[PDB]
Amino acid sequence: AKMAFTLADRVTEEMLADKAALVVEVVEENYHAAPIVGIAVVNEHGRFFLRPETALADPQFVAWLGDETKKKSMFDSKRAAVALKWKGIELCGVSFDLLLAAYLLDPAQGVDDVAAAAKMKQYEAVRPDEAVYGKGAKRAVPDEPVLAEHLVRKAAAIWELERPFLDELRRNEQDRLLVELEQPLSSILAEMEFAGVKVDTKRLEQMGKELAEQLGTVEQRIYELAGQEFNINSPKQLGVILFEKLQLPVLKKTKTGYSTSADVLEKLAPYHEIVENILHYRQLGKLQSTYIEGLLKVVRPDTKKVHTIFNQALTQTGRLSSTEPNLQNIPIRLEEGRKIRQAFVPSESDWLIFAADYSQIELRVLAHIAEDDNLMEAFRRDLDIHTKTAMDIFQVSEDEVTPNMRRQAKAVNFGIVSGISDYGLAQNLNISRKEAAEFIERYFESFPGVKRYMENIVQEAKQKGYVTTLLHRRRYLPDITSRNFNVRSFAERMAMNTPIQGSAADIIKKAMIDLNARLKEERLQAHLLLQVHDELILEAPKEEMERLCRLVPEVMEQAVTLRVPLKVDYHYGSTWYDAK
DNA sequence: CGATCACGC
DNA sequence: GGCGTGATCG
Ligand SMILES: Cc1cn([C@H]2C[C@H](O)[C@@H](COP(=O)(O)OP(=O)(O)OP(=O)(O)O)O2)c(=O)[nH]c1=O
Ligand SMILES: OC[C@H]1O[C@@](CO)(O[C@H]2O[C@H](CO)[C@@H](O)[C@H](O)[C@H]2O)[C@@H](O)[C@@H]1O
Ligand SMILES: [Mg+2]
Repeated sequence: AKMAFTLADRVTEEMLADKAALVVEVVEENYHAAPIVGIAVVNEHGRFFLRPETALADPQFVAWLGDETKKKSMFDSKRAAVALKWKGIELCGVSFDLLLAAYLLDPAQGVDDVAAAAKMKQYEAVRPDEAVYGKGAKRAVPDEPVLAEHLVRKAAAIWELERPFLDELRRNEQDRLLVELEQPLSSILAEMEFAGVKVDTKRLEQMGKELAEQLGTVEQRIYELAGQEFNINSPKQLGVILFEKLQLPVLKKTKTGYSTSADVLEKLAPYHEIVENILHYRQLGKLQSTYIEGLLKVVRPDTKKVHTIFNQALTQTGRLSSTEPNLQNIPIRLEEGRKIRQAFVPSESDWLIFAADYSQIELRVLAHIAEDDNLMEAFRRDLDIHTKTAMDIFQVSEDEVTPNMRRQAKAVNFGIVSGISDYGLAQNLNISRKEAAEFIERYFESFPGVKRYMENIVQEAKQKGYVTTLLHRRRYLPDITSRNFNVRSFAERMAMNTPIQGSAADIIKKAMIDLNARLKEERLQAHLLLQVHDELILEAPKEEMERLCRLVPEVMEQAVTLRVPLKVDYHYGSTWYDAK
């Protein structure tokens, strides 16, 4: 069965043809500054394996990699591009990324290696990466003969699969989504990840010191009030202390026992002194374990930067995710956690952090897609949509919607369109099921086009087998025709939500591409650091801030044209905290 | 490795 | 209600 190839000792001219499938293998999951273990090239002239020490120290190979006119087809080009950047080598000319192609054709497939993508087209002449490298503790690069055969088979699969994938993308009207949106975005994400974000490590260490002390204090107080020691970090052990020893009322249950969630503890606070201590301990512990220790573990000691990886081929709706570290979930809502953001600083002296965010983008997207006259008029008047909803469902004037009311209208605005029930909304708003049913009815009376959207998009999903977003991303929903009610219900909620969340994802991706082009045209030093779903974070010289204040919102506001305006709020400052 | 919890959008 | 990461338990 073996596949024929040349195990080359030196780079030859026929390896540098103007179209090739290229594999630049990085086996460590986190590819930042990781080793490249081998290279395979498949082109019109044959199949080749190259040792990295050789190829990457060859001026002609290096020049070929960087020549935009020499076209390469790859799988996970970002991984290769970033690992090359760490070696001071530029990769250009990537015209097809099989990972991004498979992701667009069906995100549910969970494609995370060439073999899985190949399976989508009945191509099985390549092994899964896990079969070759093993997993976890057993993980390891095999001897050269086995490694080279594997890389060549992956390159040969990419070579064969480009056309069928591109054909199906075209049938799906996703060809531009790949070539004009996702692939250009991949390069931008590569730059952002490689740039990293600088952190004030001394500040983090200091916070960590103060957290460890307070943690020790609250822990003893807790054991003192409980009349005993227990593992506070065990919801089960906690439940026993709270509901069996101290006999606090059981306000909520989970599947396997008593709930001890923050919301429940908040309701129990009045009942006993131990409760406030538990919340405090949990708050401190989250900051310490997840954020302080997590960030300090991954900061690069030479530059003080952290380098996330944006997974561009994971979420079912077309969002990015962020890992190791996750820079999309740094605290902000509560001041204590928000202080962590003080430790995220500009990479150079006399630079500043600039943050821009798409105010209520999901509801603006809903207004556009549903063509609800009331929702559209509200955004055209630049009303605060949560206050306007508060006004409609509670039947009050603007002047009398309290902050608590706005927070509630938020819950209604987030929940209804995404398929919340009367039961769940009642839980959310701490009112009766019947009370919540009345608000939902009033909501649909106020926003009838939204009701019509929910009905129509579910009907369409049932008819076509999938739902789509503004720029033609798709999500298949086979469960929407399940004879099982609960299973089907989940699918109906996905049908209503995906087009909204996914269109918002399309828009910000396009804005990132538009933004980078404008920044380059203007020769600004400003560059992107992070995306957090509906916001973009940049750093730049202080001397560029006035230009950015006009440029960034304009670019983001103009990324797409909807039936209502896109609104962008922006702030800058000396740290991410201050960009508020 | 599923549950629970807590953080973001 | 939707989409994520990850700490921690058992
Ligand atoms: C906080 C929160 C956000 N989200 C999603 C939907 C939100 O529109 C999006 C952004 O969060 P928010 O910025 O809090 O929502 P918003 O922009 O609509 O309202 P506000 O003017 O008060 O900022 O995150 C939820 O789905 N559930 C939630 O509880
Ligand atoms: O390089 C990211 C890219 O690779 C995949 C697997 O093909 O994910 C791998 O890398 C991630 C980033 O380090 C890890 O979180 C993940 O566990 C690992 O499998 C794709 O999922 C991703 O798009
Ligand atoms: Mg907002």
